[PDB]
Amino acid sequence: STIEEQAKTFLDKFNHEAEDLFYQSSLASWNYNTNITEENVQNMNNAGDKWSAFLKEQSTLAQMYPLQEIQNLTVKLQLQALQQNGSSVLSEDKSKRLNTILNTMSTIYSTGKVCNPDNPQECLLLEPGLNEIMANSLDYNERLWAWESWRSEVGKQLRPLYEEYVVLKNEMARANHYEDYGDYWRGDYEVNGVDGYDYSRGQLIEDVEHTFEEIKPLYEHLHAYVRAKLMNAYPSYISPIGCLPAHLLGDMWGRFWTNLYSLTVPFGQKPNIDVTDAMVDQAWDAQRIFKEAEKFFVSVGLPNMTQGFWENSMLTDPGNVQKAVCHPTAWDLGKGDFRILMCTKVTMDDFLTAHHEMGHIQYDMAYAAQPFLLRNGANEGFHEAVGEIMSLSAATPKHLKSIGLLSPDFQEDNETEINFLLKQALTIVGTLPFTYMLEKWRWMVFKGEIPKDQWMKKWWEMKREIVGVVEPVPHDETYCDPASLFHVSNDYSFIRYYTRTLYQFQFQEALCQAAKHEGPLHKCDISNSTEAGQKLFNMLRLGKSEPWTLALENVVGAKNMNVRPLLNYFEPLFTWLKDQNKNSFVGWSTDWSPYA
Amino acid sequence: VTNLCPFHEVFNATRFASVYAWNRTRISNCVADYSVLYNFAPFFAFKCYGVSPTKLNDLCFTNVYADSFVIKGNEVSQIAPGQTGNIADYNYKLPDDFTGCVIAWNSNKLDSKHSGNYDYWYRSFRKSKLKPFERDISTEIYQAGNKPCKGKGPNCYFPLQSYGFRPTYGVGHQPYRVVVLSFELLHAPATVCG
Ligand SMILES: *[C@@H]1O[C@H](CO)[C@@H](O[C@@H]2O[C@H](CO)[C@@H](O[C@@H]3O[C@H](CO[C@H]4O[C@H](CO)[C@@H](O)[C@H](O)[C@@H]4O)[C@@H](O)[C@H](O[C@H]4O[C@H](CO)[C@@H](O)[C@H](O)[C@@H]4O)[C@@H]3O)[C@H](O)[C@H]2NC(C)=O)[C@H](O)[C@H]1NC(C)=O
Ligand SMILES: *[C@@H]1O[C@H](CO)[C@@H](O[C@@H]2O[C@H](CO)[C@@H](O[C@@H]3O[C@H](CO)[C@@H](O)[C@H](O)[C@@H]3O)[C@H](O)[C@H]2NC(C)=O)[C@H](O)[C@H]1NC(C)=O
Ligand SMILES: *[C@@H]1O[C@H](CO)[C@@H](O[C@@H]2O[C@H](CO)[C@@H](O)[C@H](O)[C@H]2NC(C)=O)[C@H](O)[C@H]1NC(C)=O
Ligand SMILES: *[C@@H]1O[C@H](CO)[C@@H](O[C@@H]2O[C@H](CO)[C@@H](O)[C@H](O)[C@H]2NC(C)=O)[C@H](O)[C@H]1NC(C)=O
Ligand SMILES: *[C@@H]1O[C@H](CO)[C@@H](O)[C@H](O)[C@H]1NC(C)=O
Ligand SMILES: *[C@@H]1O[C@H](CO)[C@@H](O)[C@H](O)[C@H]1NC(C)=O
Repeated sequence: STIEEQAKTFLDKFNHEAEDLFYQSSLASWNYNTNITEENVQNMNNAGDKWSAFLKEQSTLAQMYPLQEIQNLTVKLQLQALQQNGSSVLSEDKSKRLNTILNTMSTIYSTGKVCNPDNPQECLLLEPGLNEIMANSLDYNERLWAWESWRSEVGKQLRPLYEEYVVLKNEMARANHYEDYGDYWRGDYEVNGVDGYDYSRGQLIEDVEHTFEEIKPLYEHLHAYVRAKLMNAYPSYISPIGCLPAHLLGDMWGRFWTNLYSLTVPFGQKPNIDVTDAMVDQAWDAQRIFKEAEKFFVSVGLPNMTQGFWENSMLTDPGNVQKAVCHPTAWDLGKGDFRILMCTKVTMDDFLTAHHEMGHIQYDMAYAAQPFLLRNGANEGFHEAVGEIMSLSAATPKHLKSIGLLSPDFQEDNETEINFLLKQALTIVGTLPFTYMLEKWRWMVFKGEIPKDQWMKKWWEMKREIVGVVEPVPHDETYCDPASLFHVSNDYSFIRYYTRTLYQFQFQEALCQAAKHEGPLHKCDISNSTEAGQKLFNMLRLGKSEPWTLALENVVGAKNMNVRPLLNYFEPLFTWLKDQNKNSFVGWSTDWSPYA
Repeated sequence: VTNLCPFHEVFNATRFASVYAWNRTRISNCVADYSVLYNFAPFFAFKCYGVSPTKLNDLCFTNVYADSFVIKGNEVSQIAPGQTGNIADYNYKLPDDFTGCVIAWNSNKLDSKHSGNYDYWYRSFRKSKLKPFERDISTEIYQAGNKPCKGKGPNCYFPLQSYGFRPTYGVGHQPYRVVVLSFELLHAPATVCG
């Protein structure tokens, strides 16, 4: 007979109704994504509207308990989540206008296509075309034309939409009794009302700044080496002491450097590593692929799947009659069920993605005995990182030798190890600085320090200042360069990638230390060790109850992030690049421009 | 001699009753039945904490009690001597020193509907704890606030929810089958033997 008891009973009813409706929505989404029919989209919309209306109803009901006299710290978390999700705040007309703008931006930009110049016969979409354009095709003029087509005429007539959207979202953030929308994003990382491992919104910026300051020299040396290697390919557009152009990073959107692996790797005489040819000769199919992937998690001690997921969770493409857009994702069906959707082809990358999805589903099954608004990761990046680590620690040559596909005649050469480390470090070090730059600019714009007529100018200025990559052709303020990103168009949170990349090396270092492996960090395996599995299981079943600081300290003996495990991982390539660095240039200047 | 009495209607009885009001069945004064107890319907559990049933037919007890219902497939551990949590302490309480056999087995194929089995209610809000071997059929709107009921709303809730079932569910949350065996005795013959 108390306010907390009343709140607990309310949560008891919530943790049944929400379960039912979320299961409905998950079934509808799974059926739509495995089977594309108009009536399937109809029931999708019906389920979405039902879920939105239900959340609105309970957010309206939440006024019974004032959010000031609750002490259990779990009911408080549940009620705060209820107040955060499902509460309509702004006026109906303003909300409708904002939602209309959001709907009219992303879908139209996705469906936008550019035709063959002076030839309307061919009009390639986003999925084909540019993927091969930013590939082995070395036509500088064609790549520049594609970049101009994908940037100029869309940023023009997309700029006003985002210019109104930022103001509308600032109005929404102010209406939600909050500070700037940057504060609203940082809110997810903020947890308070606890002793010892307390956090807030005024520490993440400083942590990011410190990590970037610590990591700068490694990226400096790596991109200097990349520029030195690339000088030979196109010695007509890059100054020796200038800046790199935008459209020669191997991808129009950047964010990844895996494409440039081809004409950058040293010691091409040493063969690479791949088992694709041997797989078909040994008669490997999708079922055996998934069984082999699951065998590792079985051996480490974690529970394996049941007569559910295996019978369900279609893994083979059923031709074109039941064609479906298949991006491998882990499905949380709900009410004691888990599924995986993925088109399967016999390739190393597909095997790696299968490992990633298996880790995702294993984690999601690991945490299940919690209320509805508690089943998630402590931070946004944990959910992806806990699978990224498992995917990473399976392509090691020791793991391949344990598997047995690789012939023993393969030689453990230091050159081969250097090449593998370079291949990994390309993507790993490329993904960080651009992400930090984009986040810094988006936070600066949302807070407010520059006007719209200087927005793009300041964009390009700080892009050259930090990233060191200059646009090949100067851009006016009518365009919107950041708007090209899909996640920018969908205004999804972007710091997740940086956080997970920072956390994964902490996890790997701690787990390898637990396994007590001797040698270089990359040659570390957990095939037979069980203490690492127990240490990870100590956290995988927690949920959102314990804060991220407490969980991370309990796992790795550290209350926050630190780049030192990453530096230790990259020490060998760091030494090799330091040895190679004898006829290169240190640092870069923004004085040079591609347009003279 | 030349006669006996089976449990033919204990199973194969089609319609069951929810845990809302667990029904009670009883037999007496005729030959018992234990030979065909475990020759079909592979049981998920067979824990007989009262007396080992290997020689159950050797001894007898008058007026045995037989019960059956469908609740879940994972919370079977709730039905045990001295354990609480939703069902165990609010719908069907178990005596502390009771002696009997608890049998639970899975019949997901039979008792699931592909369009949604939404016709098996259960209670999770009762005023107080329950006494050993106590049932109830009461239907009153639950209240936990200063104001009276006068309908539903803030701090006004229905005392009943539903067991929505879907065949695509995983193991553990599917509707299993639960049967409970019990017996008593006073000055009388034991009335059920073999
Ligand atoms: C409170 O409210 C907030 C927002 O209102 C909720 O946050 C949302 O949470 C969901 C999931 O919990 C987020 O969904 C995620 O979307 C990502 C974006 O992917 C896009 O691109 C793919 C194609 O690659 C599309 O298929 C997809 O539809 C998106 O358009 C996904 O990448 C995420 O998937 C990740 O996890 C799966 C496994 O689950 C992995 O296999 C994937 O590889 C990937 O790592 C995910 O689906 C959603 O974006 C969030 N909203 C926002 C605005 O960010 C909270 O969940 C809610 N609180 C609750 C419900 O308690
Ligand atoms: C804050 O609220 C939480 C949520 O209820 C409280 O946790 C609860 O603590 C009790 C006390 O142990 C738990 O009861 C026990 O449950 C187990 C079954 O899990 C049962 O076998 C035991 O006999 C006992 O009844 C209860 O389960 C637990 N609830 C949850 C959701 O974990 C917590 O105590 C509260 N803290 C304060 C300071 O109010
Ligand atoms: C994909 O979806 C379509 C329609 O959304 C399904 O087609 C229906 O299937 C049911 C199943 O018996 C039939 O009763 C309907 O008559 C079908 N309608 C049409 C228009 O074909 C189809 O079965 C789904 N695919 C799979 C593999 O189940
Ligand atoms: C972990 O244990 C498994 C089996 O317990 C090891 O798998 C064996 O690996 C050797 C490698 O030479 C093979 O010859 C065996 O055939 C494998 N076992 C089976 C049953 O096929 C695995 O190698 C161990 N992990 C590590 C890192 O050594
Ligand atoms: C893993 O799968 C095997 C089947 O080969 C099963 O016997 C075992 O019980 C599973 N692991 C767990 C923890 O249930
Ligand atoms: C009921 O008994 C008949 C034979 O009398 C048998 O064929 C059937 O399978 C039984 N049903 C169940 C649910 O055991």
